[PDB]
Amino acid sequence: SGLENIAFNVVNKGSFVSADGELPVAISGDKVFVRDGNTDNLVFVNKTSLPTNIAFELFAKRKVGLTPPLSILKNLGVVATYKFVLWDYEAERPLTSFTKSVCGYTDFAEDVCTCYDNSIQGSYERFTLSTNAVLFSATAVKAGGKSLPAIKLNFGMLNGNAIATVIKNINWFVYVRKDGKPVDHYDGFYTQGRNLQDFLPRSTMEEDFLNMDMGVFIQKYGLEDFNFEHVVYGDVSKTTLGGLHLSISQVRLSKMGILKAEEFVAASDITLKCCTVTYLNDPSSKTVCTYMDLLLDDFVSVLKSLDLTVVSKVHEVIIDNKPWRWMLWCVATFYPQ
Amino acid sequence: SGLENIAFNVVNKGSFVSADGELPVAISGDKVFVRDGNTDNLVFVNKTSLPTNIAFELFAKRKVGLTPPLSILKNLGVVATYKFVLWDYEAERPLTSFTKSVCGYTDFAEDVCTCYDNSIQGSYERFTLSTNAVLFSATAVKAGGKSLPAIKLNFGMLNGNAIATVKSEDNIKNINWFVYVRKDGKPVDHYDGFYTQGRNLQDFLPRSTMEEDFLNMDMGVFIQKYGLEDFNFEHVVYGDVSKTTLGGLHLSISQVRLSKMGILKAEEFVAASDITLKCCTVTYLNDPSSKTVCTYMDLLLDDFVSVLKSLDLTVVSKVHEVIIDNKPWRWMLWCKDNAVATFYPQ
Amino acid sequence: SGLENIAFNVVNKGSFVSADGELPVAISGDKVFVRDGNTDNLVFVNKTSLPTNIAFELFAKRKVGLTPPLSILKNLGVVATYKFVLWDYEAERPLTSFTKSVCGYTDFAEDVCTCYDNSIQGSYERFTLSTNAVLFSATAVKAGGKSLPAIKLNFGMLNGNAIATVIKNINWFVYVRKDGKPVDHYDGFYTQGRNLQDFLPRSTMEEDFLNMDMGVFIQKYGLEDFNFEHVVYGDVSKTTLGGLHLSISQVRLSKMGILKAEEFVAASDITLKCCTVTYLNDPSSKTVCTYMDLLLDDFVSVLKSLDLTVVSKVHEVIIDNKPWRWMLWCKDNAVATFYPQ
Amino acid sequence: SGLENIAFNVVNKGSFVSADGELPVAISGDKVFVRDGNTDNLVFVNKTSLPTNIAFELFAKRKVGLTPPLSILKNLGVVATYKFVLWDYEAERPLTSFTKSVCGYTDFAEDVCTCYDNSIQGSYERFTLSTNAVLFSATAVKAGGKSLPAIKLNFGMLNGNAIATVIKNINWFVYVRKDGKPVDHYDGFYTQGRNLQDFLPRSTMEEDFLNMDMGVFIQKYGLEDFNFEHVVYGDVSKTTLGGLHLSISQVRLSKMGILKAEEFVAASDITLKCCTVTYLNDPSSKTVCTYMDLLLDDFVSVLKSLDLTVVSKVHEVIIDNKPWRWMLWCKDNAVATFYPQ
Amino acid sequence: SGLENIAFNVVNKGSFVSADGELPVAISGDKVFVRDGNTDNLVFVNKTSLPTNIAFELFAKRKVGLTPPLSILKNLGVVATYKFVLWDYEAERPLTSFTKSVCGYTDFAEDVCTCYDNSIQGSYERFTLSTNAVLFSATAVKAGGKSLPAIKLNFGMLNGNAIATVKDGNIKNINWFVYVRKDGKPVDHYDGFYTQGRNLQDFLPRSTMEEDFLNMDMGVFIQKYGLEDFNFEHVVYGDVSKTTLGGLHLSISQVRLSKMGILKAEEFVAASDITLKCCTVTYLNDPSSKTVCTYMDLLLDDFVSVLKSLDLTVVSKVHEVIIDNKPWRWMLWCKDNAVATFYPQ
Amino acid sequence: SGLENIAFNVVNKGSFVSADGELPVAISGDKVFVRDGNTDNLVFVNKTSLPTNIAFELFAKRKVGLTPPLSILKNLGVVATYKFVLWDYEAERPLTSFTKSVCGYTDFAEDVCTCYDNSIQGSYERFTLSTNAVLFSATAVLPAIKLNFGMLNGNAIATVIKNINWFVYVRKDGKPVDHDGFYTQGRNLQDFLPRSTMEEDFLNMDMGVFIQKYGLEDFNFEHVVYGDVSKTTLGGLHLSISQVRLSKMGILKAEEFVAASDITLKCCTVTYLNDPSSKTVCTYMDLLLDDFVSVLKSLDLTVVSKVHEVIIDNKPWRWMLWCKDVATFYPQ
Repeated sequence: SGLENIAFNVVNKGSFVSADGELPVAISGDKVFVRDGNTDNLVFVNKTSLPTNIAFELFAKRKVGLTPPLSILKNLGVVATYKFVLWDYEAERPLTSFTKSVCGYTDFAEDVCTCYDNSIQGSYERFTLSTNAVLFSATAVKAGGKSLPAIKLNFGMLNGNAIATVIKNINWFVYVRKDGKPVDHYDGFYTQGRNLQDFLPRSTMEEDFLNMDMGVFIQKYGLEDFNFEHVVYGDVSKTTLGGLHLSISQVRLSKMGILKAEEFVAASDITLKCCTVTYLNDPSSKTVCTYMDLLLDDFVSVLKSLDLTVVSKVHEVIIDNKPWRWMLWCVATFYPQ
Repeated sequence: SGLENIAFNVVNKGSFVSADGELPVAISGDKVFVRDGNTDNLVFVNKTSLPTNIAFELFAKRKVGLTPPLSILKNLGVVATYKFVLWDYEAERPLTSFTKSVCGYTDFAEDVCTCYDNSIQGSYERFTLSTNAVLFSATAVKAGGKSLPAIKLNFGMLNGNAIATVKSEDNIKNINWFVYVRKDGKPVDHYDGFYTQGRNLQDFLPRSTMEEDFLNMDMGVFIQKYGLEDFNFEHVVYGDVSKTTLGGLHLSISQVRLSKMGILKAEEFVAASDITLKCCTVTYLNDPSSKTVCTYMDLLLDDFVSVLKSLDLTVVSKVHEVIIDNKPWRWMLWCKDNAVATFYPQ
Repeated sequence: SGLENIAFNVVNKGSFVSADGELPVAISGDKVFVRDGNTDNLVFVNKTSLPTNIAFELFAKRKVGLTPPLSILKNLGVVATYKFVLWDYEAERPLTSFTKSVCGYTDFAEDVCTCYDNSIQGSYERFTLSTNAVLFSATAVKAGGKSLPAIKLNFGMLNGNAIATVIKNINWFVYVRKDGKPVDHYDGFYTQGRNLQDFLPRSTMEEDFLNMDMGVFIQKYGLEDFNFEHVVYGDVSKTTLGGLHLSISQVRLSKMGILKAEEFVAASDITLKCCTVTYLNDPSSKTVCTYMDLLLDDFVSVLKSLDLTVVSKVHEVIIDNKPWRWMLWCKDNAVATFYPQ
Repeated sequence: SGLENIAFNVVNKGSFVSADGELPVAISGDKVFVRDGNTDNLVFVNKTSLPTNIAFELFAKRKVGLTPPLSILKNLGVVATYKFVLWDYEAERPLTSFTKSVCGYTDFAEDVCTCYDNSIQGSYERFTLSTNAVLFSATAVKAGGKSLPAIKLNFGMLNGNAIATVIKNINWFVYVRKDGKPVDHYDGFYTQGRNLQDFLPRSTMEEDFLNMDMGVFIQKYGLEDFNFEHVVYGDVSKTTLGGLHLSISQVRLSKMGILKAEEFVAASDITLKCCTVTYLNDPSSKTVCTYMDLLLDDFVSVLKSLDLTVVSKVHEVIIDNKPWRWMLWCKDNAVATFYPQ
Repeated sequence: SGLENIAFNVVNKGSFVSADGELPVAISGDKVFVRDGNTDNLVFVNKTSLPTNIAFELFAKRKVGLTPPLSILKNLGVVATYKFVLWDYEAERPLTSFTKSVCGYTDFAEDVCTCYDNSIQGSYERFTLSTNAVLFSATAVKAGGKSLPAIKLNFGMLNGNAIATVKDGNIKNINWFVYVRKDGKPVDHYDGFYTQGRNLQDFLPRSTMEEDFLNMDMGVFIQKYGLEDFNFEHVVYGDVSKTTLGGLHLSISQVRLSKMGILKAEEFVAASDITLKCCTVTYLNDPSSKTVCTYMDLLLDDFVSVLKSLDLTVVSKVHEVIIDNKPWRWMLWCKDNAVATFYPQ
Repeated sequence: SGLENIAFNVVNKGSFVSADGELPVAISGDKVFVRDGNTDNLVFVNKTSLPTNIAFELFAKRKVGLTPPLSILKNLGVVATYKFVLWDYEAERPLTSFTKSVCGYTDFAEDVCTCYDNSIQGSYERFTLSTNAVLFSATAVLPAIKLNFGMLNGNAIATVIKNINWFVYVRKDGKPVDHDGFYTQGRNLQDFLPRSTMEEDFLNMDMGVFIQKYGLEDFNFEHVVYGDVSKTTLGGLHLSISQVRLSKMGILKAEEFVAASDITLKCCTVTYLNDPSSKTVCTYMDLLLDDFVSVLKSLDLTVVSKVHEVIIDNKPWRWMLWCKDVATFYPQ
């Protein structure tokens, strides 16, 4: 019911819970202070292009706890969100510049592609009545009796941290509507949204990839055909650095010594990452390294779709519901863009 | 209801009236924006050392309309105000950095000299029970029929502009303020001295007959009329452009009369409505002349003259102490021929 | 082709002419500097909530020279502008937060109500294909060689200044299209966009209003039944002012003495203005003073549309294509008070 | 003697030592630069609500090296500090907005509650003449001839880092005065001031709690009545984290997997801390997790003070010289749930 | 005591006099505050690209009172300035951004063209020994009894305000003398005309011709000074009759037009160091606009002098007239033994 | 050809490659945003005193990948650089306030000491034509500065099979030079790697074994280098590698007064948490351990008090010496 109120909620509850109360608030440049006793504590720092007080409010009104991965929602063309805001924790910014019934400043009028949270009363109804829109739910929408064509997710984010199923089940179901018309498209591959430091294997294959030597691993999974000498492992034997087009391959290399990734831009909503990687111990490096995080199993399966029977070609493979062009030689070198 | 409510009030009522409503607010740098439709408007720019949003709130909670002159309140040592802020429109800041029961951020717990508005409920009580305090009132505090001793003002400020009692000619208009002081759990027995009129160079209007004649009459006629021959206004007051360094220009009114006959520029080192003794660089273009440090105050010409007649002109050098805005001020006197050579402050 | 190109244009031409060249540009806080020789010159100071470099660019790409009044277009609900931006010189910002084919950062892909300039090639066509749009032109738009229905204006803005037809002819024609269809009805009056300092009278009445002793004016123009000595002229003999609901009333007063006016928000796109007014010489004030800048002629027109036999009537009068609630009080078959909001 | 002097001190000696010299200084926004040769170096970034140059000065004049823990002082009502500032290396600001004889801008004179350093000459004398004051010292104050009641601490901070007596002896004695009279006695427990990453055991019980399985440990210290598993150890078994109401329990948990804690507000002067804890390996979050850092020995001797014969209870426990409420749900001859707030 | 000391000087004496004292100072954004009692007063606002505390100091170290015109100094290639700064009061920035022995932050090592004030000890020595440099003086350098070649100005600025030599007795003499050194030796020749410092608002006539120009109906003026062969009703006086304005290439043209009605002029970049001004002019009462209007402040006498030196036969020619020690291109068109257009650039 | 062009390059290629095309750019305070779709991503945060947009430009035009150590180049008096920019990744500012043919705003007309890159055409020529100047090359050219180490994308790197070298040449007052000390390796506490088998031993070996093996018994390491937590005041830690070994045994915290990659003699406040001690000032260097030892054996045992001058990164440094006849060694 005001900035001071928002501050109170955040200082105490960590987010905006609608709780009643107020704290004195100072806005200096990109910083937000709240006065406690005789001194001011800095509760927020603005990383966005929005007015600080506003960016603060949006962050307070963010969806808290378990949340859907942002990368897909970005690709789906989402513009405004309804009665809530998705926070990109890496980028330290909201997923959108636009909002519906959240913040008087960011609130938006004209009809536009809009994301709906199914845990919010009356959202789903508004979804079906929308020409263009997206909806996500913890549970599969029933019409009628079994399921709807959807996007199924065994993973997601918890308080901004990459999370996934293990006995805990994490599930997301995404639905899409274009030009008045629902869609059955929905395929085939999705990024796991894991970072370098906190990376944990989500599969038994990934469990093995980090531990086993290249030979025993390759032999085990029958990857002998595909050449990992260059790609998917990476080679410091050369001054210019081979492979590392998977988030997971970098993780293995950082176990063998000091690996530094500096991304050009950083966001959790980006499907295809681009960084500059440097390996210190045997000093190779890659000025432009294009990578993305895939469940290794999902990646191998996309290798199965290939052949040694062409010299070169573009395969576009479908990830986060976009075409992504990968370039190939023969198997010798493989990589996106 | 907070910032967005304050914004609503200011945009609509011009100040904070405790009206109900909200406008979305943006804070960028020193600027306060309200969003009306598809565009943002600029309602405030921060001239203070406070957080932009706080300065804005303090400004909205400022006393509006008729207000007392700020200089006397400063000279009385007011640290904080109770349930109001006084805005210095010259300085574009509050009279104080501290408040009681106004803003959560600037509210101050510790015991200080506090100013009280007698127009506000509960103030007189807090004041008479206060060890050190100041109180101002638009009507005289009276123990029956007989007025308690006070600082008595026939002038004041209106929305940041200097006003005063006037006849209206072709019908009176009375501006009055009354100011009461408490030091060490006791009232003060008497108030004396002179008060500065708070006028500025552009908007200056004469508040007396003498001040009217000063701006109109040629120097001879004026001096002749008021019997001023011994004080030699020709230097001390009027100011002299004949030389390359300016004459006195020690009164606000001196600069006004001079700016009628040519181009006069005055740059103040610091500008505030609460400063009783002001300092500027003065420049007169038409007959180029300058004063790098020009110390002036705005005094009713009648009061300044009054002071002169209190002077012993037989003396060679003398340092006179003159009470203005309830403070002692130091003024240098040099005489010859039993007439004034120089009379200036500091 | 960039910030440096734009700076070159502004510093030289005073606007973006698409002319070729570059100057070194420094952005510090809300200030924009061009480096000339060994020193940096201050060019733009940013009064907007937009990024300092964007506000500069939009200011550079603003329509220069003669421009249409901003008030109406704001009321017509314009979200965006096509191949140009309109500058509000009072507000020191654009009329809109959005543009179409102007600036990459502010360019908006979706469907919103858009203002179109006819002088700009390609615009009229896009105007008629738009579901909701506005368009303005310096010349009438004819279908059958006979003019289309339009908002017709004898005045406007020149380089952020208020000018009028006066041998000098200034004309604007405004056309709206809402919900797939044009609009056949424009009724109302319009605000002249003048301000207190630069105010010039645009009629014979106005000239007379300013020069003539009131009551001679009251007589010659036959307003006796009207309250003007209160409702218009304004009354300084009381601690509270009254009247001053027209710009021109303040203008006549500022001539009589020292009149100060602080607007709560300043914009050239605002129809109904609000400010605190103060008069020093016979001290008087109005804390909330709502005012217009209507042609005095247009105001008198409204006064004669009134039923003076009433007690309290709230009239809705059309100004700048919007209804505006006005409170009338009558006494002895004369106006007691007439004011807005 | 001036901003440029202060910068000379900081760039060379790390703090303000009163050394003579000057360096050219640039204040841009929240940043402070010194010019060394042809380039500017960034000395300081301003995290405070204070003007950048003032925060830089206060940071320079901060008490350096061995310092008292800030939580007690904050809680004790401390307003101004006298001839020193205390820096909070977490919050990156001073313990106070006000000072006495330190910085001309922050220097404030009207009597208030003032903290005094005994290593600073003249202070004790000023402490005893103060109506409301606080004194701290590295050595006990005697009189007459024996001792004085005090808050005694075996731990402190060193250059913003948590340290305890461990062959090194670390001691602080804090004294208080209200209403012209000394403070009769001091009670309660004290937070250790440690943090999740830099945590070190201050006691043998703490060492064991970290290195031992439950029930080897619980058996050894005979805590069986108090139910530790759900109340302390922070079982991740469920979707909502349990336990984690002590720093040390969050430390033991971060050994077994990835534990994230986002604090709403960071300060080293804060007694009762509140964050959002996340555990990735077997996912669980406590959206609001209120915790303290208490010597585990001090926590247990709190538990033994409890009455386990009651069902619903609110216990008031004194920590850092303030009462704090904990809820005791204990059911039968044991503890069901014990948590603060 | 640096910043706090400088502040004490500005708040009290108006500039830095090397008085002793300290005031607590707060730098917030582009603003400089001093604490007086319980409140901060705002003493400075930074319009420069320099750090705020630095621009405050350079301003305090500005030359105060009577100062030389900054246009010539800029044109002469001045880069740094020795033991003083010159403040441009219009642009609210220094003339330089580089200093020699002024401010530790702004101070410069490498050899560059430097300006010297002759009232400052050590200055003339360094100037005569400089390979490139400029000197200015309130008094002529003379040897002996006879004055070396210089730039003689009877006008100048006073506290940022344009003043000039002026006259009931009443002579106030304003004089500046400028000396240049390029490539290890003096320049022997100074020619051309000089712009005054005047602005539209504070403008004052410096000659009888200018007084008459302002007070006289055109053609009474034109008759009196015999200007008929020149276009003055256009190309000087300026013409509100059409949509595009025209004329107004002199500061004094705008001034005269400014007293006949409402005239607005908005400069593209404002400075006191600029010889050739460029703005956008608008006349409200008879609506007219010159979108790009280039003009100068020239003694009307000096301009009339340029006109009479023109060849009135030739159809079109580019003229070069030297103003503020730089060549400026003026375009000429002659109709029949008379001016058609005469304009800068 | 502009800011929007630069942004395009940076977001895509990581630096300015001259590639064509543009992206929408927002400048707020010290932050630089590029608009991508419906959101603005934050590309750059300005740590310099330069205009935000300029600093961003200089960062983009920086030399990328393999670079020379800046310590030397600072000391040689380098003022402007020619058609390139050297970035200090620790200070997050460039090496100079000036440039020659790089950025229109930072570009400088007057003649000054100028560093040249020899992988840039027309450089060596302009270098030899220059009154005072500096040149660095990936290959030799003659008297030089031989460096088997350097920086890679802002990381301290060096030779081990991977060979990396740098050659530096100087001119002063219209003539070449003859140059000649040791050089700092530019490593940092966290990312430290031993570049010499001796250092490899220093970290991994207990003290006595180390001192006996390399025969350092005379001058006691247990004080001067290894560092000693015993006293309330730390002591030792005048080397980078000395702090790296201490951080192995517990919690070590250093706070530098000023952080730069171009700095030779480092300074900072050091603290050991596990067995508390602090050094308030602690000036220190990163020297190849072998090269520091070679300094010790140029020393006189027989003097009670001696002030030694040593050349590190082409600069004289005052080192303090007392002997037990061996006792105390440390700078400034």
